[PDB]
Amino acid sequence: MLFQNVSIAGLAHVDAPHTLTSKEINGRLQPTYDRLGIKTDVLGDVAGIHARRLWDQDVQASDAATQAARKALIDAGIGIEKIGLLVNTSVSRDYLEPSTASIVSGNLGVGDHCVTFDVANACLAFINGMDIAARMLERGEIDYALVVDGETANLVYEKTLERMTSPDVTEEEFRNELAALTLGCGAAAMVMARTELVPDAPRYKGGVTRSATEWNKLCRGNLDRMVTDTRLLLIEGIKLAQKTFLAARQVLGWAVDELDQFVIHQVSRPHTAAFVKSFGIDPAKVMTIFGEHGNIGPASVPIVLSKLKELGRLKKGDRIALLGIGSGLNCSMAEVVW
Repeated sequence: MLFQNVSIAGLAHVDAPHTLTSKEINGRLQPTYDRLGIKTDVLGDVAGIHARRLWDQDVQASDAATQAARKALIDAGIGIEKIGLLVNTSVSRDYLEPSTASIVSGNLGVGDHCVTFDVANACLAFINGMDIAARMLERGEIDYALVVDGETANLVYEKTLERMTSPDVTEEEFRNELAALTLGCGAAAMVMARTELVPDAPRYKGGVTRSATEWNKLCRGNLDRMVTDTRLLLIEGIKLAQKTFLAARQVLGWAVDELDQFVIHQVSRPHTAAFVKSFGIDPAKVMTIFGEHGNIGPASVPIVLSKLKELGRLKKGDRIALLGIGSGLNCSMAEVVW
């Protein structure tokens, strides 16, 4: 059941404007590192993150999704009146109600037939949103869909860092906060379309998903508290991808000589290194922005895809694997043929 008539008509990303160096952060962490007896630069020497970006101070996730969406429409050569679905896939959301998709829609000026809603699924939701749009397109219900994703980590830095002023932070608690200090701001959007409307545009085949929801307790995250079992996340994350790669061999025909680029959600330099080594992947076919942008959640995959496009690194016929292991645990692997 792969998709037959779904293409990618437009794709864009926004880099958030302010650079926050890990150096600056480390100056605020220093007293806590000292009190805990730790001398390792965990951000820069172990996670491999030297910088991440931040939005202006009162920017909303919907503002960033909206900008990306306007650039993707330009890329696609169409106006908003053609869009019949807009799905927001972000972890960052403006409010409980209405949906972030509603706000982005209203900002852009969609017409009264456009269907909107948010989807949420940790760092895989952008792929989920693609698949949801692809089924509507494949069926003929609509001609073009937007999938949008703006992520803001500003508040995470403000709260997380302000917790450091505290004599009270334990090592277990600090170790979770360091993980929050790998997150970054950014946004992306993609216009998907029925293939016949955009001949020669990249084609979206769809993909495969496996899950291990028995492991849903391995992490828990709010703005107030993040708890994780990073040992088992790694161990069970990798077993889940093994299983999911086997599904993609069977359904997509994936094999290492067949894949031109891997566009992978990333959590840290050493995690991505372990993954690449465990699967015999050529690190040159794995673009990374983690060093300068951190982890932008579910936006990471389309931002990397968009950066490959804009560098001219994608050629007609290139087989591109989109993939991620998200908390849940879930793993999705999908293919684009450029």
